[PDB]
Amino acid sequence: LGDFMDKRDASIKEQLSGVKDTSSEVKQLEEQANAVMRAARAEISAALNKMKKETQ
Amino acid sequence: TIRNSEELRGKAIEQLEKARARLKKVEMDADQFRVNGYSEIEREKMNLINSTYKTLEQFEN
Repeated sequence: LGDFMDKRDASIKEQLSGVKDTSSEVKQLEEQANAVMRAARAEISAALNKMKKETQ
Repeated sequence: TIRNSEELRGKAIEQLEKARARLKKVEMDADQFRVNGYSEIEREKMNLINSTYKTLEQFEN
């Protein structure tokens, strides 16, 4: 009986806690990914600036 | 609380799709920018050498 009750409690607790921690991890993922996004964007447009200045 | 945990999960995944969506959109825009920058680097020394030939005709004749 203790197994069954603690088991359903552990089910709901486990799923909610995993939800919250993966949410934090994917938030870290978006911050890092958009940082590298605008960094690579600066890199490509900087290659444009480089080719402009070089042909200049 | 279970529902609202699922909802915070949902908001997190919406930020995920925002990240990937902006990744794709801006990468295609920078691709078009690469094309048009190739074009702008094509169009320069031709103008300048035609200016040189303008000076040519403007002195010799």
